[PDB]
Amino acid sequence: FSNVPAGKDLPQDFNVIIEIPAQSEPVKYEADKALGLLVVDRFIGTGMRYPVNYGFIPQTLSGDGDPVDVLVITPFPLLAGSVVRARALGMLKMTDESGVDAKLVAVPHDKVCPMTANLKSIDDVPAYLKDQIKHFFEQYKALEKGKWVKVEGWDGIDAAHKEITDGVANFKK
Amino acid sequence: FSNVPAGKDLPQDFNVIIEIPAQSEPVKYEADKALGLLVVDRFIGTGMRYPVNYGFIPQTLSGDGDPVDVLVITPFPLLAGSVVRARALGMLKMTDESGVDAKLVAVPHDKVCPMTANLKSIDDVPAYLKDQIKHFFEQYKALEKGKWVKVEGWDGIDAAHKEITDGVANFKK
Amino acid sequence: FSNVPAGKDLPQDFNVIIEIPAQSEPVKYEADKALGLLVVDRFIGTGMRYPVNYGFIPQTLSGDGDPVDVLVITPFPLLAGSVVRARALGMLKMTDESGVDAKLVAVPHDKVCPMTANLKSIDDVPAYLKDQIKHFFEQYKALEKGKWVKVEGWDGIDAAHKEITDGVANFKK
Amino acid sequence: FSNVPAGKDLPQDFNVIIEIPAQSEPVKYEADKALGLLVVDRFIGTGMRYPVNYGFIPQTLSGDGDPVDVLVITPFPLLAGSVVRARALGMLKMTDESGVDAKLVAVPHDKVCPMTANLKSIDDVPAYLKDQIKHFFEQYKALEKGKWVKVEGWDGIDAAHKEITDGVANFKK
Amino acid sequence: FSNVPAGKDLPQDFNVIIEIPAQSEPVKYEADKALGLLVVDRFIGTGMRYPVNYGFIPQTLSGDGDPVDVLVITPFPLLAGSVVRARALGMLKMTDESGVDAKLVAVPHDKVCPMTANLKSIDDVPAYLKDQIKHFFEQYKALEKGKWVKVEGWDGIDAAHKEITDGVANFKK
Amino acid sequence: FSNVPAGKDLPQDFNVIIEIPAQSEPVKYEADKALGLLVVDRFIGTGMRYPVNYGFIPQTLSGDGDPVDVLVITPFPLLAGSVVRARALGMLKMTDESGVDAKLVAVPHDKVCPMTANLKSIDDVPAYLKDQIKHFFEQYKALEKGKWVKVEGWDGIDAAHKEITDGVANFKK
Ligand SMILES: c1ccc(NCc2cccnc2)cc1
Ligand SMILES: c1ccc(NCc2cccnc2)cc1
Ligand SMILES: c1ccc(NCc2cccnc2)cc1
Ligand SMILES: c1ccc(NCc2cccnc2)cc1
Ligand SMILES: c1ccc(NCc2cccnc2)cc1
Ligand SMILES: c1ccc(NCc2cccnc2)cc1
Ligand SMILES: c1ccc(NCc2cccnc2)cc1
Ligand SMILES: c1ccc(NCc2cccnc2)cc1
Ligand SMILES: c1ccc(NCc2cccnc2)cc1
Repeated sequence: FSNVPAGKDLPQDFNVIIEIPAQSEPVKYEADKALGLLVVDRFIGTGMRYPVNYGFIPQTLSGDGDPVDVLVITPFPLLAGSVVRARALGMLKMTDESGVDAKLVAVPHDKVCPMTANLKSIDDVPAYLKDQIKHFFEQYKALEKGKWVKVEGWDGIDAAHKEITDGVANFKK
Repeated sequence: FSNVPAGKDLPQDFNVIIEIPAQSEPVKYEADKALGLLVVDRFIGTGMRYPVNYGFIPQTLSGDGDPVDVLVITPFPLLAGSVVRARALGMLKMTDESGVDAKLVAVPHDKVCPMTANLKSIDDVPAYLKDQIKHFFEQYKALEKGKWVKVEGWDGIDAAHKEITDGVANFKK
Repeated sequence: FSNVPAGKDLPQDFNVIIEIPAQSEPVKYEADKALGLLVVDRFIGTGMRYPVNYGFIPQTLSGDGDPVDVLVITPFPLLAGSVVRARALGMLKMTDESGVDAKLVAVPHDKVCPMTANLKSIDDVPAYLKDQIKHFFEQYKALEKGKWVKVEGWDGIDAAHKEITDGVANFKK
Repeated sequence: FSNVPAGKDLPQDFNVIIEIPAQSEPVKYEADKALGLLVVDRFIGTGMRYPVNYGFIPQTLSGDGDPVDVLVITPFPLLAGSVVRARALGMLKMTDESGVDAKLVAVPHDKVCPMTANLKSIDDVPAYLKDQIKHFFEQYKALEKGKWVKVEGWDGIDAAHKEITDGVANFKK
Repeated sequence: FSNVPAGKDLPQDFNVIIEIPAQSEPVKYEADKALGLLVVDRFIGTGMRYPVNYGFIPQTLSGDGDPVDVLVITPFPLLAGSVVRARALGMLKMTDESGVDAKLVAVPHDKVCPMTANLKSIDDVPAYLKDQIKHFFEQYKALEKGKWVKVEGWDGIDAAHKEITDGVANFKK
Repeated sequence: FSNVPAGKDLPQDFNVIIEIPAQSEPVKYEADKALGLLVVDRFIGTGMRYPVNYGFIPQTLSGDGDPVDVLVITPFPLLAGSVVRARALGMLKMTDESGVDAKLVAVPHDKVCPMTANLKSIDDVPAYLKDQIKHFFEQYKALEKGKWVKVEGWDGIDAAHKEITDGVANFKK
């Protein structure tokens, strides 16, 4: 993982390593860059499943000390541990008991997934799905004692790119 | 459906027709007794899945006008539309925007499922699972506008049997 | 099957009994109304899978002697043998070695599937999917000796409703 | 179930109602002809799965009091509760604690499944699979206390047809 | 694989790399530490599936020349090739045609899987499952000519830890 | 990937790294040898699935600049990213808009998969399957604008081995 480039053309053309496929059984994996393996992190107490694929941009460091994380919408779930070339639609702003958290929302490169080319920004994402994603983050850790998540709202591509820009910078010191 | 007996020996030995398997994709089916078919009722807005199998006791009529409904815990999900001989462990008491709702909690007959014979009452059901079920009912209809569910708590086998007793009585007028 | 109503309000509000779920393994089932069971019709030589759910309107008789058939787009595949309340978006016009064939394109009632409410007519169906459906019909029977299918194009809701109207009429003699 | 014909042309052209798909999770279902539903019979103690589809010929009565049962080899598992038009390859002779048991081995009609047309008799069935089936019957009930199964060997199409012939006769009194 | 630590705190807190998920299709994989890939070892003649997840402790060498192997009980199967932080419940003692074989029985760290925290020792593992595991090992290689497995019985956490202790020692020469 | 040997005994005994399992959802992955990861290449416009497992021989370079690719027939799909020891049955000759393309057809080593040992050459592969594979290649890229594939026919083990021989040579310069 630690040698996969952050992107062909940052911040708009970036790579995402998938950790949790959309609709997978409710087990959270986290990539160990140090090992090149997915690690079983948690069996989700609520047993709720990610509504979209979940992963990270390698060679990034967000303020929380982990890589920039990303939700990638696709017509079929992606393989855990695989890498996909992606583009941003925006971000979901949240705060939990430890501080700010933001998850980017992305889709594959148009050449990879023509099915998603019509999605130009976060607002093109179907209402039911944005609502579903918001609900997921608000509730999935409900049975993890000591934890809480509050969703603040959505932001656009600019904000997503800033997040990418900074994470790439921080990672290099 | 309308000719399947409520039970071999009511209220302790009863039958459950399965409508929604544990962990099935988030689509709610409802049996049409008049037709002998499962009907697509709703695509669940939250996309949350039933943590246990869900069905009903045929030839019962609860106060809400539908048959007595039941959660049936099994080691592998049951086939939608199949029937299972069951025994009660208790009930989950709830109220929603339309009034009282109670869902029985059951397991298969010991001869059918030896794996569940150790469960004698609701208290033997693992904490994580009862918590998971409570959370599911509190949140699954969160994105159905106009709807709400509040979970009151659990009750034992006596209460479950009363519910069966009355539903069987009401159904016969 | 033979007692399930064609629809609550024909031709715009109709019922579809599902025979083949979207993306199911490549085995064609056909409902036997006389028996109330799905019959294994054919293992598809090309092994191609239906890109959308496939079924029929009960109590209809199309000119080809079978019920009016329908493709039903949903976010998760529907259960074979289940029934869904649907509305039409249009039709796919085709001809095969035996004559005209038309398949309606439908989605569930808005109350059943909010995810599809945005689809008002055939033109709202994503390009990639219409193309995918056209390709499927043109090729799926490619390895059935003696058979061929040619796709003529799409038509709108009016045409779909006429097809429903006539099939309902014919079925009653 | 009780109205599905035993066959279009007995004993060589017969119908099989599927109860347990090949490779399904290890739950035994049994069709209730009286109800027209599949009943959960047993969660298999060994958790072993049927290596081929398992069902019965309707309107037959074998000496053991149940319908003639049949293993149906197909390239993809069949839907539980569906019906398939079949032809026999032979039988597996067995005895258990209750007496003789014989399971026919069948494949779909050549027009249904071209993939199986090459199988003319039991000897054309791959060695590994016959061995696998024999092992399954010898071991699957190993953890059902009081039960045992001994496999005697295989027999051909004649024997299979006799079994069909008699079961059809007995069923009619 | 060869750089994943044996454990955070040996022998009680160790790591397991998963090779075969619970209930996966009957194909045996073996991790190639030299390559960092899972290798297709065998299609199991009996077609029996592992009842629990199966893997190994990296950087261990058992007396048989392979790493210490482990069965890891979880509520949903784990991803092949993933790593899980685990704790031992005991061991299953066996002998096959090549000599002693022992498989540890483990569960994830309590923080990873709260669902398993109630299991303190091998005796807390449900009877049906221990029986199922014993049966699996006794029979799964039944159709591998030249091979046999005899199960001797179970042992506790002490024995499991000794096995870990020695394998870690041997691996380092 | 780049360190996995081409084979134990080239050209007849070789290794195949699997990229796309038989019957997987229609997403094309390509191994990045430089990274040791599978990359999402394309969501297949036709949504057609590989009828057999698809992968490549590592440390080979075909004339088209990519490694020698191989279809591997197995009784259950193989894990993406896994490696299997294989033997050739022949090849499928094709041309597309960019030039010659040939895909080898292989099965696992007899010791790995006894189920396939009966297949000695391409002609032993069932007709329906060869036809299915030919159809797949002729049609799967039908909705990739600018692309086309024409299937020329099949060739035997000699031709397959030549392809292996040359790819191994080219890779080493
Ligand atoms: C949540 C996550 C993924 C999907 N996938 C459906 C989809 C995506 C893109 C284009 N066409 C169809 C749906 C909901
Ligand atoms: C929710 C619903 C069903 C299960 N099934 C697991 C189970 C049930 C009974 C006995 N042994 C294992 C688990 C959670
Ligand atoms: C719901 C009901 C019972 C259980 N039983 C716990 C359990 C542990 C290990 C194996 N199998 C089962 C779990 C969920
Ligand atoms: C073909 C058939 C069904 C789908 N389902 C995806 C879908 C449908 C409706 C609304 N949102 C997402 C996609 C392609
Ligand atoms: C068929 C019909 C509608 C769609 N809707 C596109 C879509 C994008 C993202 C999430 N969900 C759905 C896709 C296929
Ligand atoms: C056991 C049961 C079914 C199968 N199906 C594979 C198969 C069957 C017929 C023709 N071609 C391939 C294999 C083993
Ligand atoms: C049961 C019956 C027939 C077969 N047929 C063998 C086979 C080889 C390659 C592809 N498809 C089928 C296998 C199992
Ligand atoms: C065999 C292997 C795993 C399971 N998983 C069920 C389970 C495990 C732990 C806690 N709750 C439920 C069951 C049997
Ligand atoms: C296409 C690809 C794989 C299969 N697998 C079935 C099979 C293979 C070998 C031996 N026995 C049965 C069938 C068609």
